[PDB]
Amino acid sequence: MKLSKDTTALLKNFATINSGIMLKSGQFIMTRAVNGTTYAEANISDVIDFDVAIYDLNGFLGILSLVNDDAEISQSEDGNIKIADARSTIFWPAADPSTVVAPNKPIPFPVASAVTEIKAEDLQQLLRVSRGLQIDTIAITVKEGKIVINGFNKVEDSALTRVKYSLTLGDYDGENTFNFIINMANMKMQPGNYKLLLWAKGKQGAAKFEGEHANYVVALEADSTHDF
Amino acid sequence: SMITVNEKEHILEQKYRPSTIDECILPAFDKETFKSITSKGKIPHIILHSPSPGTGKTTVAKALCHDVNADMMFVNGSDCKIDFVRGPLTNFASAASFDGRQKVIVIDEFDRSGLAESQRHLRSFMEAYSSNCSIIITANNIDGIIKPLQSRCRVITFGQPTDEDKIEMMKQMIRRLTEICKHEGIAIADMKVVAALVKKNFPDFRKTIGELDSYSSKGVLDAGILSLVTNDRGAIDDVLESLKNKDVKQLRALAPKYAADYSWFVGKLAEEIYSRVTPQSIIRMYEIVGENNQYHGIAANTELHLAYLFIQLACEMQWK
Amino acid sequence: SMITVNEKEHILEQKYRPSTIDECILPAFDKETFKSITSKGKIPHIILHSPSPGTGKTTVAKALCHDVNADMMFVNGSDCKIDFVRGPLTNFASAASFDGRQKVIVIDEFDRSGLAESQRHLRSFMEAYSSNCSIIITANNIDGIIKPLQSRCRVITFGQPTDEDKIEMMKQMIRRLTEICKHEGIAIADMKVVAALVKKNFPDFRKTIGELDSYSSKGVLDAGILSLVTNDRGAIDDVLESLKNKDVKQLRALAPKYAADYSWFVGKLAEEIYSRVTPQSIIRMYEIVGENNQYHGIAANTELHLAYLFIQLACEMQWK
Amino acid sequence: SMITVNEKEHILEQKYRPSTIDECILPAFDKETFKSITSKGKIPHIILHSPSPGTGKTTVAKALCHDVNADMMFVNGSDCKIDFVRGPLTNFASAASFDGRQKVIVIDEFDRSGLAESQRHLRSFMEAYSSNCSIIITANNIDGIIKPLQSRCRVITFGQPTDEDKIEMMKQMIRRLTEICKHEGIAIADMKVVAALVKKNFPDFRKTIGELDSYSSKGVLDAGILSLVTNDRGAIDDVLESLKNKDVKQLRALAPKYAADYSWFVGKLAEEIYSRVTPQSIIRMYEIVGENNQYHGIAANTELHLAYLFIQLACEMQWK
Amino acid sequence: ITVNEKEHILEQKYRPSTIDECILPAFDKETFKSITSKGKIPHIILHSPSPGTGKTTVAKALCHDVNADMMFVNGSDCKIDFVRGPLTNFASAASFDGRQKVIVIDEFDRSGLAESQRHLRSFMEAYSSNCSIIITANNIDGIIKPLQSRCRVITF
Amino acid sequence: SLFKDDIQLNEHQVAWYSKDWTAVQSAADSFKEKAENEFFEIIGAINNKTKCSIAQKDYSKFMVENALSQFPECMPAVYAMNLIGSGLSDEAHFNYLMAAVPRGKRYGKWAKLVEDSTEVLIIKLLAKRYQVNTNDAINYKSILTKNGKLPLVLKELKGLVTDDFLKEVTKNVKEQKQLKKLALEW
DNA sequence: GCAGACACTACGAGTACATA
DNA sequence: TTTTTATGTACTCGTAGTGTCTGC
Ligand SMILES: Nc1ncnc2c1ncn2[C@@H]1O[C@H](COP(=O)(O)OP(=O)(O)O)[C@@H](O)[C@H]1O
Ligand SMILES: [Mg+2]
Ligand SMILES: [Mg+2]
Ligand SMILES: [Mg+2]
Ligand SMILES: [Mg+2]
Repeated sequence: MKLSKDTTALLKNFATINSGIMLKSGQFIMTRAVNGTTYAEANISDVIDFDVAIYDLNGFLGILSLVNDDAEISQSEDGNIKIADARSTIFWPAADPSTVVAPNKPIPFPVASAVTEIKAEDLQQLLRVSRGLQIDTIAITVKEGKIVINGFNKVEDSALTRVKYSLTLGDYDGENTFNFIINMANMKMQPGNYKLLLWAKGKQGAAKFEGEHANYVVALEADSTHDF
Repeated sequence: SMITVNEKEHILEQKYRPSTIDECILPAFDKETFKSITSKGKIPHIILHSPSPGTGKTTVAKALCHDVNADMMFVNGSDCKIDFVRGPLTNFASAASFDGRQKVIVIDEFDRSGLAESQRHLRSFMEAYSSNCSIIITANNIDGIIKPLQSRCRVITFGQPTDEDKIEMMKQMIRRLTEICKHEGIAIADMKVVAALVKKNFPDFRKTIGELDSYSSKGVLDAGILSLVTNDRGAIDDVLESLKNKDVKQLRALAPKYAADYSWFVGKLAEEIYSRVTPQSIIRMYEIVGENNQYHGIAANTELHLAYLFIQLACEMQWK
Repeated sequence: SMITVNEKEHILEQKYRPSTIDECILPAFDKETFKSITSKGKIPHIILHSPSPGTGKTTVAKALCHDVNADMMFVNGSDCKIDFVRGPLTNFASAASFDGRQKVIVIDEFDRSGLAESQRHLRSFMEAYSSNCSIIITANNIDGIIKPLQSRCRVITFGQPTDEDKIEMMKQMIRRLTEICKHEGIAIADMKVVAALVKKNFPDFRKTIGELDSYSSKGVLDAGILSLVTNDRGAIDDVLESLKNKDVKQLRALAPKYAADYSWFVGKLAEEIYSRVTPQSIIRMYEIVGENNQYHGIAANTELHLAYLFIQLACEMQWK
Repeated sequence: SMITVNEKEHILEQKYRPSTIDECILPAFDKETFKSITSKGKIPHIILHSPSPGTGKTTVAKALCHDVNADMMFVNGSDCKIDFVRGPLTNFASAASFDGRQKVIVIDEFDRSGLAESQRHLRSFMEAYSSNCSIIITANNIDGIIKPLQSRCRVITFGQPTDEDKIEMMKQMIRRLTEICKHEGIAIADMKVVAALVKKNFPDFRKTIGELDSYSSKGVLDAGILSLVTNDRGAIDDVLESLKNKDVKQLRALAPKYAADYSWFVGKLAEEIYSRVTPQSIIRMYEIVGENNQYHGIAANTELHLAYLFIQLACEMQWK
Repeated sequence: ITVNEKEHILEQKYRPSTIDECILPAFDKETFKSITSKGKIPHIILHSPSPGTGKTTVAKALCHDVNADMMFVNGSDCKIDFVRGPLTNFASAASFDGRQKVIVIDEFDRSGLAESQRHLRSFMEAYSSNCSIIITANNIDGIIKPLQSRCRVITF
Repeated sequence: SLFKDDIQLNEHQVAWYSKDWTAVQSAADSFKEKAENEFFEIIGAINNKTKCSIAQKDYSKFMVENALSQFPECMPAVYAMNLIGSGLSDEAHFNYLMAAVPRGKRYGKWAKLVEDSTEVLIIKLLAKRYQVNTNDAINYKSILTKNGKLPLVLKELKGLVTDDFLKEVTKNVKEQKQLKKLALEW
């Protein structure tokens, strides 16, 4: 099998979720944070022709950056990984799929509860600002029938009170009150526009980011509030 | 059957580790106190400490989370340094369990000295996240848990059963072993050997199983295997007789014979002289053997140091 | 009612954490010293230290803030490093208040060692920023707070109540426990039980409530549960009783029982004999046990070497 | 041969280290208990401890892995500090053995005091990786292995053969030596010298070979070499004569002579004074030598501690 | 007779070059020649205890007479991490000249050395082909048994 | 210094407001002030037979043990706690001493040796050079000083005084005075 | 293309612990 | 009127020096 700068790209991303990854034969890759805070899944170009466990995902993505695009990835006769570049050959380990934290099946979202979208451009403006503004916690609520995001700094106001930042996401059509609170630490997804499906049942709830390329599902936090 | 098998493993004291809280062999009040919890449906903070290993702590930690359907994160205590708490443990605890499950962090074997600072950072953490998430701690030695942490936890103390519980718990293990035998294909010719395994290393139910593993070499426990478990390799009659007669040439000769396992022989001696000698000579024989035992292993020539015990006895010991 | 319930949490010693400064059970002078502060309206620099856990330190901090309608930053002491003090702590102090609200910074559990630099750094932060905000510090061991800070701060020591403050404070808590039983739906059949919990744990109100949780398993506090709370600790009683009686058959039998963790048992022995024996017998018990401890691990048979300790004690130790 | 030769080395007690578990000279039940394992085809956790060196532990560790076709990692215990476990040992154990082999980590000579904390981190590790991977430990002194680790392991104890095994095992070694001779070109004129080597330093099969190396100086073992091996001294006459005469300058001089094997010299002394001294001086010489023997190996300067024995004797020993 | 012509202390510049120059008793000289005969050295412990007998000299000699590539180290200086870093950097290394590597440790019967001595148990075995160790002692018992097992113990 | 009306701000305000953390650093460092060690309160409790005040505190079995070693009258019970000290409760160790050391008094001064650290140098530099230990290094100094004046030996060896070696001998600028002294009168 | 900015490494100082 | 033993190991903090990724 052969991996493309497009997919080597989508993986450096799943490295910010789990240091390792489980990939089974196919066009589809999933991973989940060890502590279950984040779940990613995607369908890909390059085709995955054998199963394997990768303990180091980000360091092997580092070693595949040193060969040519034409390089042929195969299971090694000796069961590890052989990367054959044209003039060269590299040997990288496999761990057993016990020490890498795989989800079982590709967790399907429920019927959503509310839905909005976000433009690629406006994701940039959030992440990039959070650093400066020290926005470590954000909240999706409604304002004037129009859903806004809100940045806060949780250490400064533990209460999510002085809202340091806000971005209006689109019109809110239905009728419900909600404050969903997401830890900036779980936002691991790559940039671009996402359809946003969030769901809540009492002390239940979750937020799915549906991208063009891969899907992302992020846990809410416990002070999150709503009637649904 | 009623027993759990992990079937993903061969090591047998780990193949049979209990799935639920009912399977665990526990003192009366300790079981009751756990069933109670599994009821309330939410788990408080809990410390489970041995200090004798293999009493079920790390099993019950995993158990409780199962019986409550916890959303659980298991952690090696010694891997649990401070920045671990800060990043992953804190992410986990701040995460909304979205299917409405108790979040529980099991920190196994947390009693290392080095982890003090991590445990300190933890003291304000367990308070901030107490609504969402709770912590179960396992330790061999409590004093390695800073006091402020024992305040915050229900401290349950394993392996100190009452005289009544010991007897009952053992009886429960003999049955539990028997049912393992049925499962593994080991056949029991004499039951006395299953009982003797349980009694021999009691407090610890792990080595109690892995002792059954290694005495099953031949696939049967017969009254022969019983000899090794209880092991008395003994005929001490030759020494006892020479001590009565207060001679040396004979004692001096027997010393190099028992130089082999001194630890065992000293036992079989204290055992059989205790009955055969006078009451105030009993208080002495312990002073005499007890001292000889202490300094063994400092003693250069074991054979000689054994002779010195024989002379010491023949002189002061008295009986008919 | 008069009681606070957090209702967002199930862990019950945290469901009932007091809201104001009145709700708290504190010694006379201290409680007043606290009202007096919330009167003059602005909060001075305070350090609150137990060292017994759960005396109200971190609660009394959160309260002073509620009672001043203060703008508060609650920080984990172990998280407060040099860059925090330079960072979001200065960010906070220097940024402006149009609410006319005392700006208070609660540094909870600040007693760690490596924070020496964060501490020297704060003691200066205080001189430059003192007039914007104020700082309340929670600690268990004060010694973990650099001396230059104890200087600039009002230092109030919880946990060491007068003899009358012991008597009233417990009354106040017996009352408080009963009230929690009203809400949680626990029935009190015998009250001597609620007094037992409080006397037994006294300096520490956190375990004091927790123990209310674990003993409500059935849903009533009755004359039988009295027997459990009150019932007399240590299980070294069997050996201590056999040593008084100076017999052997019994001691000889107990030896193989504690052969398991010798290191722990020798501790619990030195601990509990020290009180139960005469002064010049104290100097000997250390010689006797201290030696037995040295040579453990040289000793071949641990069980026997433990017996030799028992005999040695029964003879020389005397007491009533 | 039937014998293994490493051929990459010259040091001969290491050229001949047994390849398989059948080659090893082991007590009846210990062999059986290993053949049993090599059958099940998977290895449990195992501790192999001497404390007499060169009984076959470190050989059997390597053996078992061979007879099972393990995928093995060998490690110096003292190099085995905590961050080693964390990085390499943990990488190894988490690695899928892809050809379907048992993974086994042999931690040789793990009984250092300093490694306690590493062994503690290990207690939760051996449980997490138990399906894939197992640990074999070698130690000279068990007490240097924390109890929770002995719980997790099958603890097999070397060098305490039964009266029966000793005899068998020796017979096996005399054959094993003979076959080494054939191989090295040493010729045996008298067999009595091969038997005497084995008996002389028995428990220890290493110095037993390296004694064969150094008595082969002349390339034949004749009844002359037999003299040196069985030799010892027997010439204790110089000391016995100086003790009768009750002088010092001479005794003080002889001490450094016998400082070499103290364990032997103390034997030959108790043996030959027992006949040459009065009956109530016999009871004392044992007290005197018996004590001197106990504390040897605590004693800093062996030479001096030997002098202190001579003086002690010359004074109290009275005889003709 | 050997002279080391850059040295200022008698006993250090007249130290015997060969296993011959040394003044020893009978089975001593035989047993030493018998050893250098085999051209590779085993592990060895040498002890007097009556000092100034040539312990430390006979070691540097046995090395010489085998054309051994010899690293001399004082015992007092042989700490745990000395062993780890250099002495391992030494015995791990192959030699160009293909000689036997040998490590003399003079007076290893000191005190703190105790934990080091335990490191060697599994070291002296792990490079047992490359190199071997010669240990000097005034008092033997100050050398832990598991070393006495690995070593041939000659007594002067 | 312009503007000439600045309500002189304290050392700290200047630092913090301007944000140069090295000023903040000299400022904080100002509170360094490090001593503590109430050890003598425990020790004096054991001498003068008073109220314990312990286990709440940090006890050094070694401090105590050693402090008491100053007085020959204690030795029997300091010694006792030596052979037997390891494996006694930090508390047990304190209970023993209290039940052991009978009288009470002590004034401060502990015993230390005289170090001609000229002479300490010469000995460690022989010990290093020849890979021999200290007692022999001694014999060395004597037969050099006696014969060969050892200026030569001091002359050839001076080359390595490596300043790190100096870190082993004494602790201060007296060290930098030696650096010169061995480089001198040979 | 560089220079600037961010992130990750390593060493030094401090601290605490256990065995001799 | 006081005042710090030796040897090994582990965790955390702080800073400074190294890198790579990025922006005129
Ligand atoms: N057997 C000997 N023959 C000749 N010189 C000797 C002998 N033993 C010791 N010496 C003298 O002692 C010096 C070194 O002694 P050394 O081997 O260090 O003794 P030790 O090992 O007992 O310390 C040598 O320079 C040598 O001249
Ligand atoms: Mg466990
Ligand atoms: Mg608190
Ligand atoms: Mg070995
Ligand atoms: Mg020398």
